[PDB]
Amino acid sequence: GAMKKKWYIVLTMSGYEEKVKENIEKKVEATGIKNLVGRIVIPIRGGQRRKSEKLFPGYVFVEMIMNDEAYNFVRSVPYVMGFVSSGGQPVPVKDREMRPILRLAGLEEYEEKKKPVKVELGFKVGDMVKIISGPFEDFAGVIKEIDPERQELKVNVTIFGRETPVVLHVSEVEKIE
Repeated sequence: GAMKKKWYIVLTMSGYEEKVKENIEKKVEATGIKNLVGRIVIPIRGGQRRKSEKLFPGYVFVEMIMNDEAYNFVRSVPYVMGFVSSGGQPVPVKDREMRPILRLAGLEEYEEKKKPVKVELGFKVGDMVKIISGPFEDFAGVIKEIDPERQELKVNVTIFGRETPVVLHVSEVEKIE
C-alpha cells in the first residue's frame, strides 16, 4: 500500500550505484517528490574496520511508496536498469532479510555478542558452517576457504537467491558438525 513504505531492490551497473543513490536524491529534489521515495540503502557500505566493497554488484536497496506516479518516477531513474521483480514492479524485501542489511547499513544497532568462543576442529573447506556473530548472526553458510594463523574462515552465504563469500572470524561462526 502507498501509505506503508517497503524496501525494494533497484537494478544498476556496478560502479554507478553511488551515482544512482545521488541521482535519486536530486531526482526527487527537482520534482519535489519527497513522498514517493524514502530512505535508500546500499549493501556496499560495511563496517569501518573492513569494507565489503559492494556486497551485491548492481544491486541496491531502496524504500519507497508503491503507486503509478512512484513506479513511473523510479523506473525513469537515470542509470537505473529497472528493478528486480517476478512480474511488474519489484517486490518488497522480507524484514528478516534486511536484518543483515539494516544492521550492516547502520540502519539498526544491536548488541547480542556476549558469546566470545573460538570454534576449531571438524573444520574443512566445503564443510557447512553456520554464522553466530556479526551483522549476519544466525546465517547458515558453507566454508569456502580457511585462513590459518589468524583464525579466520571465509564462508559463502546464500542471499538474494545468490551465493556470496563473507569474511568472518572463526569464533564468529560455527561448523555445526
